Amino acid sequence: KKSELPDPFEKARESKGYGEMNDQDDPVTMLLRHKDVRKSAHNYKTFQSGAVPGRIVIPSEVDIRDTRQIPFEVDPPVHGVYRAIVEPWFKRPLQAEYQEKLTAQISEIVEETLLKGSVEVVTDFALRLQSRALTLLLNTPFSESETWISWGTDKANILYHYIDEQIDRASENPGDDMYSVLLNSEFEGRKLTKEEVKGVMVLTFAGGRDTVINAVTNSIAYLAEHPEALERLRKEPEITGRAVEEMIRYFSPLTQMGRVVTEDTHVCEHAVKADSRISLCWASANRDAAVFENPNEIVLDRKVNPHVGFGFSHHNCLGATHARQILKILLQTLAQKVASFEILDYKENIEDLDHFQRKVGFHNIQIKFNPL
Ligand code: HEM
Repeated sequence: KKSELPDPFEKARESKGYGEMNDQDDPVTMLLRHKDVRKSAHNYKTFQSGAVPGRIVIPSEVDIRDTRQIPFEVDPPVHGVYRAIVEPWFKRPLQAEYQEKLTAQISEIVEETLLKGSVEVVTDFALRLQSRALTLLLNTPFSESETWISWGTDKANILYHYIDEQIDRASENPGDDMYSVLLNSEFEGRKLTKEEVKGVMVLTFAGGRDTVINAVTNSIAYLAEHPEALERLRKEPEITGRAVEEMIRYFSPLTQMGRVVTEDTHVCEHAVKADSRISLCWASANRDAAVFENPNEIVLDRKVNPHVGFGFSHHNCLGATHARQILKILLQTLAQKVASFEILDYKENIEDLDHFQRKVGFHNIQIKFNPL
């Protein structure tokens, strides 16, 4: 019950196939069925991402930022060109050397947590692991993680100005870090501008922060209440890939994402007006009972798992590779070093989605790690 994430979208998904929420005078029609979420994600002409910066997020961020995120807020065919520039950078976590460093980080944090005995997972464990792992993706010095940890779980400008500062440092003194690589990369034969680099870099910091922190935290909670799962991962390491994907499905750490409707049409026989917003509710699609057997359970070795936790079609998650390695390594490290857990005290993080109230994880959760 404590590690459970209920599906608040069930009645509405099965009856009408959509829901509605209000957000800053820009109301949202939420798509809830797997089939419709896929068809709409693929149809960028009708449901566009290339809007006024901030608009496709929920809550909308139009009032807090001006800079267009890349490739997130760009439509094809231009989307594919920016995407081809950055995609090899994001595939780097497939390399053995990168995975060794990450194994060493995660091993270290698990061992130190075994000495403390009990920790607050969200801040003392998940935030530390996420920040340290991000130094590898960005290829910055390890110590930069302390800055990111200090930020914790006008306010956005702290991030935007820090990004501006690193872009400036890297233009003066080019090195090997992601900033430097982006400034030297080419879009149709010219170098990316600082504004474009900022577009990629703000997105990169923001898209992987809460999502990874929630996946890591939710995974430990789950393993704490399912000793049989913990033992299966110890004795059957081959299922770990599938367990990670199943955890992304069930937890769906990015609940939903907007699009802007460009023309009058219908979805589920419900009309949607041009210039309004829809949402692709990945978390509802990933519980659809026409698609997943036992959808409200974690089936640890599920082979058939067409989930949309990392999106679908054009904008599918670029951080997916990084995230998957974090989680495969975490699950295996816990299985080889921890015998059991106990959850001592917690407070839930509930997303206020108007008629729907969605547990996405925990604001805090104290957990005891007992050693093997
Ligand atoms: C469990 C972790 C994560 C989940 C569940 C997740 C989920 C998603 C989802 C659903 C999308 C699709 C958004 C859309 O359709 O508009 C997406 C896109 C994206 N994610 Fe993630 N994400 C995660 C981790 C990361 C991390 C760690 C990073 C970066 C370090 C990252 C960077 C991105 C980027 C750059 C895109 C945009 C791709 C494009 O526009 O072509 N994500 N993510």
